[PDB]
Amino acid sequence: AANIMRVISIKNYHSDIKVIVQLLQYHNKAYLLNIPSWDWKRGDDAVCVAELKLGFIAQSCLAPGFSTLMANLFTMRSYKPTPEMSQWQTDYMRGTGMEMYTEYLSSAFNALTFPEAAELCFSKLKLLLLAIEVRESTLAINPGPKVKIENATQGFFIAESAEEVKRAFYYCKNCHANVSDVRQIKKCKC
Amino acid sequence: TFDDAGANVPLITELANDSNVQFLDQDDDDDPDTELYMTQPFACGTAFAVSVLDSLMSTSYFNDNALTLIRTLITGGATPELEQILAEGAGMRGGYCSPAVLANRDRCRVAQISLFDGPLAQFGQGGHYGELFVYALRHFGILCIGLYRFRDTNPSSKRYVITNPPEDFPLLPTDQVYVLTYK
Amino acid sequence: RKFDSTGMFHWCPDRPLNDCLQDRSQASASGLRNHVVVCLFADAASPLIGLRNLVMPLRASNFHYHELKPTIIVGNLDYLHREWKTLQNFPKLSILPGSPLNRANLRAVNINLCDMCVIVSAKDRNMEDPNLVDKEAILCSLNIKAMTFDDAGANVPLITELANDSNVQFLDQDDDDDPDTELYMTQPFACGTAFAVSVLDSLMSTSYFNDNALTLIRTLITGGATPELEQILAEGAGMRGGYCSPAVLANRDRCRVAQISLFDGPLAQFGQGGHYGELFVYALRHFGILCIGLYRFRDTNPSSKRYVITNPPEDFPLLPTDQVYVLTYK
Repeated sequence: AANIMRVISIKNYHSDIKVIVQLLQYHNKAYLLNIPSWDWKRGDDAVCVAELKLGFIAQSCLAPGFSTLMANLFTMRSYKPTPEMSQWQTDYMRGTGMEMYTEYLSSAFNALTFPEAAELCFSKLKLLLLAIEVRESTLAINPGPKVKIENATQGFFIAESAEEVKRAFYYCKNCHANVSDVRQIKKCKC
Repeated sequence: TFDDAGANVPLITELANDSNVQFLDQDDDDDPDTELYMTQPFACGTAFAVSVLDSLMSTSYFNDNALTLIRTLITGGATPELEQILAEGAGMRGGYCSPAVLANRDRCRVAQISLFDGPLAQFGQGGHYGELFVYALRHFGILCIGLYRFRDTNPSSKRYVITNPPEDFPLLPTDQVYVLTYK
Repeated sequence: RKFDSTGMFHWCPDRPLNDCLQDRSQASASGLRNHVVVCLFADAASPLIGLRNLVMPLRASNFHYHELKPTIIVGNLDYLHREWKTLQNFPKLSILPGSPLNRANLRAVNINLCDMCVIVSAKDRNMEDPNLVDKEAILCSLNIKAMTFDDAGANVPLITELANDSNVQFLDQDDDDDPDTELYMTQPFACGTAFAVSVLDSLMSTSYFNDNALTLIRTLITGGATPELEQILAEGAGMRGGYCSPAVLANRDRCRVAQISLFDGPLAQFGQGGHYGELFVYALRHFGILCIGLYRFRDTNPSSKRYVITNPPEDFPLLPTDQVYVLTYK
């Protein structure tokens, strides 16, 4: 209730501020959805920790460890080995070294299907593409062969840094197509 | 214990205070200096705690679309239209549906699959994660995002989770794969 | 028809609350239009606010029964049971039990068709720092204002009681306000949307300076609660009523506060660019209608908000959109 007041006060003072609010309860959300200038299409949002918690653990009922898989993608964490770690710890921690990142696909991806774009990202760029922004416009996850990539598509990636996903922006189907030392990929002449 | 068991029951437990995770398990080999995300019960997917959600505030701000993606997966598809329909206070209005809306039943789903048998088991027999990845996407549209592997490969049923393995990462027929799928 | 024993109010023999209680289907089935909605916020144990003081004016006997505004109260049922003993004598009254925030209730109540929605709270007026105290009323106001309806929204007429005056800044948008403004200058108060108990404080001082002025305000705002009625209620028997003698029933010719439009009818000639004094002299002379102020759109050049002008000058201009506060005998 106190945090709703705030958002009321902030929006009353100026409607066009992007407001992000933490909610401890789900049932409270419906109140702030009724605020006259609350607009998620404008980027306003509510982080309902109760809704999120129960969603994360409910996915674990569908796929046992998924809450851990998914929680690690959404916090900044550096990979930092030390030699006393077992195999499974060094593996697990490499997994924790991931975050999810967002970047625009280069023009070289244009008119591929999402399947070929994912194959190309994984095989050549060493990037795990999993979703794309489709033109209103909307997110789509693992979309089927019918969906073509289009110019300036935003892609959603799992990677160790923002520095990694850049490769998807710079890739060139002439200038980089055989650059096996992937860290060498940069602004193309072609 | 049970008739024709015990620690083989799959559990997930929410914790209010993170450091209590040390009590949740035995054969643990832990140290209380470990932060939650490195602890064996969290790495096995048995623990969960609200503290791991805290960077949802910051990630919310740095890329709004990422916060929509996590919601579209973890909720199973609670779109803002549903949030509005619930905010009318009438309860969750439903019934039969038109084919035009019912088409959305082809959403992508999070699923888990085993390399022990079926067409992928050939990769579980000492192949690599990239071979599996390229094959499964190409033949089924199944997109692989990580592995779930026994901690005791040499013993317990605990398994740890490996987000996004390297292309040349080895496989066992005991491995299970986290995947995104349409069927 | 039947009245309180002093003639002053319309009246009904006693009712169990279950005669006036309705569910959403019953409320939606009822043809509620041009009615009054009371959004009541209460906990079951919270203090009795005396809603009689709300209903009783809206049942003055100098209204005819066919023009009595129907009334529906949306609120906590257990609270309303302990209020009910005071209300049960009043006709055309009903209850929908539940939260006022649950839009459904508001739609089942035809909130979009009411002549006035009242937002009122029995919650503890000191329970937190003042920024939280009115949150129930503020959220309810914004909620109703944000709705939409089939063949709307901010066109719903509202009045909201506030426990803390400075919360009025949250009550409205397109506001152009400054927090340095005192309540009486704020747009929501000047429009008649806000009200707060602080504006009653000078009733102490005015009480002392001219007792008769305090009787005048009571005779208008109560609709005619004379000290004979106060005594009859103080006997604790409940509000005794029935049929009346013509000798007491004559008091149904009281003067009433009314509001009238210059958009059409015999006065519209003055609304077409005349002056308030021309209207005043004409209306008194032909109808005994005495004019005390205007209600005018703020956005004459846009919103339905209208501001109030007490006692305009003789040469004050008029618009056909103006509405006039008047005192009348019919």
